[PDB]
Amino acid sequence: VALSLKISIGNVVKTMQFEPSTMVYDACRMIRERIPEALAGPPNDFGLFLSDDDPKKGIWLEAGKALDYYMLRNGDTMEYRKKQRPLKIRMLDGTVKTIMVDDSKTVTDMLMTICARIGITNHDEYSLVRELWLDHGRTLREQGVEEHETLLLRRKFFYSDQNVDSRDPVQLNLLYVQARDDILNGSHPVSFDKACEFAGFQCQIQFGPHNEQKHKAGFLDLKDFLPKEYVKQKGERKIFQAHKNCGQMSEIEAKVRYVKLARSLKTYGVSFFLVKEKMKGKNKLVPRLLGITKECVMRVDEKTKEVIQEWSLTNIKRWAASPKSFTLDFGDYQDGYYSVQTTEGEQIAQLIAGYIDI
Repeated sequence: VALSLKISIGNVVKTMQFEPSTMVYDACRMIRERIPEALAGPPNDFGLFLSDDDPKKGIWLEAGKALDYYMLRNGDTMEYRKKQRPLKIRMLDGTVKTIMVDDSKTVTDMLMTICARIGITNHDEYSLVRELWLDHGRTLREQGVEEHETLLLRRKFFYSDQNVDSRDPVQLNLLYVQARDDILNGSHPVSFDKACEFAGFQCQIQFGPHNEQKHKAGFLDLKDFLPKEYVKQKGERKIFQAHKNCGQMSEIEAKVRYVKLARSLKTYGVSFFLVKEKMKGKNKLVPRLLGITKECVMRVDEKTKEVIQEWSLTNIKRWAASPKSFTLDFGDYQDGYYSVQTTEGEQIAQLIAGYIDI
């Protein structure tokens, strides 16, 4: 009724007899009394390990369990193996530190050990991330992480303001979809540079961190990532440099950065109309974007989205629509009406009237 188990240590294999109820912690002691190789380091740096052809499936025995918890049988082998191994962690400043960690611990337990060595007490404001997602309640080993891999130390993201809250993913996703769709469909006009910035975050959100082997030329369908007017361009390299610049940023940080970026623009929350300006004495017309808000009218370059002129709504003296044009009269504020060619004049006139009313 004794269990006869082969103990492997280095190149030694010695069969020892154990009662099936022997606690692992006592079994380790027993081994340390009999094989000098077992004394290579302190007891807490070693344990018993059952290997598997799949390295992911080898398991460390728990000190406080009995051997028979593990269903051990006569002729099985247990390895008395060092738990401590060196793990490369990327710090926040980009440098890489090599820290001794216990292979039998969960990611969470290691992270606590890691933080304490570098002087961080709030270990739960951090997570570890892999270099090509880790459950922090499982071990690195069982998740297929190989010992030569570097992990990154990443601070959990928190941001909130009057507009967005990183703690409420549902609401955040509503605001992100709205801002993104308005940008993709041209409702919110943006420069090419800003479109490509937005699309970098979009890539981060849809694909995760940039992967140079997979996220290569011709990977994106640019019609899904840029306003139409920018598809006829070399946008992909610009988008991927923005994507890359996101590093290991979480999906929620990326959404928050997208929404804040959209709200920072002069053009955000403005109702836009695509109109044309007549050029005196010439046939050409010049496209322009005309924007209206509760506080102002803006004249915006159709290409660059620069605001080239702006007026307060309180400066309008009168305004007039016809079936082909729309005209603003600013009276003594400036010399000359602003008139534009458009078939949407009634609708512009109506938006203005509504704002002036209040």
